Order: sequence, then C-alpha cells, then structure tokens
Amino acid sequence: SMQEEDTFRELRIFLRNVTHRLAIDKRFRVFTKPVDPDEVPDYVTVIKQPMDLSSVISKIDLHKYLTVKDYLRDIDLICSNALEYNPDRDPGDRLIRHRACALRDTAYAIIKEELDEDFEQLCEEIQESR
Ligand SMILES: O=c1cc(Br)ccn1CCO
Ligand SMILES: [Cl-]
Repeated sequence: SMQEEDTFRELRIFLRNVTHRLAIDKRFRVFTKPVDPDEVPDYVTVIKQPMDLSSVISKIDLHKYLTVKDYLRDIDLICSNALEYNPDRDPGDRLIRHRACALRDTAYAIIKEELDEDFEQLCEEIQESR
C-alpha cells in the first residue's frame, strides 16, 4: 500500500541519518569506503561479505533494508569482519577492532535512543506479510 511505502520511506530516512552520523565521525573513517584491494589483496579472499558505510548507503537507497534489524546485521558485519581480519595483539589491529566495536556500539546506542519500538514492530509486520 501507499501507507506501507510511506513507512519504508521513513525507515530509509532514519537509516540514512544514523549512517551519515557514523560516517562523519573521524574514528570511523576506515569504515566509510570499501577496502582497496591494492593496499590489501587478501582482504576479498579472507572476508567473504565485505561491508562498509558507503555500501550501507547504497543498500538503503536500493530498498534492501525493510527493518532496522536487517540494517543492524550489516552494522554487525562491519564489526565482526574487523574482529576476524585484524585479530592480532599489535596496536594497529587493536585500534581497528576497538573502532569497529565502537561503530557497532554507537549505531546500537543511537537506535536505542531514537528508534520507536512500535515503528520497528510495524516494519517487521509489513516485512513478515510480504
Ligand atoms: O550524505 C549525506 C550528507 C548530509 Br549533510 C545529509 C545526509 N546525507 C545522506 C547520507 O549518505
Ligand atoms: Cl588513525
């Protein structure tokens, strides 16, 4: 329906604003663009599902997220990809892990404070009805 289309539009506007706030944070610069396979050729061979905030914007705009839960799965991937690809004790890996975890924690905290649970529930019920 048109009302359901209006619901999903509001979801996209909400998710674009959360994603923009993550992207303008200087801590999260490394997560804003896909990993250039020059600097790191083995990335795309180790990480089967690369994810970055530019890919998340593209996905929002392609109407791939019908619920905040589906968006949070892609935020979770940014964090788990970094935990998997950068697991060493050395400071370069520890810094990327801490930034990735912080991204994830930030996205969850903004959604806890700003997502209405009844809005999420509506999205979930329209999705489950398709
Ligand atoms: O990129 C921008 C910049 C501003 Br300012 C606001 C929204 N967005 C969309 C998120 O990609
Ligand atoms: Cl840095």
